[PDB]
Amino acid sequence: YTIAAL
Amino acid sequence: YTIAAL
Amino acid sequence: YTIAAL
Amino acid sequence: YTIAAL
Amino acid sequence: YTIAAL
Amino acid sequence: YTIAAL
Amino acid sequence: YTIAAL
Amino acid sequence: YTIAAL
Amino acid sequence: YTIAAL
Amino acid sequence: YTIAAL
Amino acid sequence: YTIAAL
Amino acid sequence: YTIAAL
Amino acid sequence: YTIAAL
Amino acid sequence: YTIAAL
Amino acid sequence: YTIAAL
Amino acid sequence: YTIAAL
Amino acid sequence: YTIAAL
Amino acid sequence: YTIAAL
Amino acid sequence: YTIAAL
Amino acid sequence: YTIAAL
Repeated sequence: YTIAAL
Repeated sequence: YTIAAL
Repeated sequence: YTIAAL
Repeated sequence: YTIAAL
Repeated sequence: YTIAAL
Repeated sequence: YTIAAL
Repeated sequence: YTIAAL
Repeated sequence: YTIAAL
Repeated sequence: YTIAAL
Repeated sequence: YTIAAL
Repeated sequence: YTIAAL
Repeated sequence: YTIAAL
Repeated sequence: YTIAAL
Repeated sequence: YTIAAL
Repeated sequence: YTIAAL
Repeated sequence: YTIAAL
Repeated sequence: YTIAAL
Repeated sequence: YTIAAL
Repeated sequence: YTIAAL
Repeated sequence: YTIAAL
């Protein structure tokens, strides 16, 4: 499970 | 910009 | 399950 | 497997 | 912008 | 910019 | 900006 | 489990 | 395995 | 800039 | 800025 | 377990 | 195994 | 700048 | 600034 | 267990 | 094994 | 600058 | 500034 | 084994 917020 | 992979 | 919001 | 290029 | 989910 | 990998 | 999750 | 906040 | 390049 | 690896 | 978690 | 705060 | 280069 | 490794 | 945790 | 504060 | 270079 | 190794 | 803990 | 060079 990967999450990225830019 | 948000991305999530489960 | 992948989700991306731009 | 998820890949995103911006 | 390219996205691929496998 | 935040990223988390589980 | 490139992100890949395997 | 890795998390980074910039 | 997650990799991100900004 | 904070990073944690568990 | 590059980050990889294995 | 490693943590770094800059 | 986590590696980050800034 | 603080770093801890356990 | 480079950090690696194994 | 190592800790350094700068 | 943790290594950081600033 | 403080460092402790246990 | 370099630090390594083994 | 810990080593730090400033």
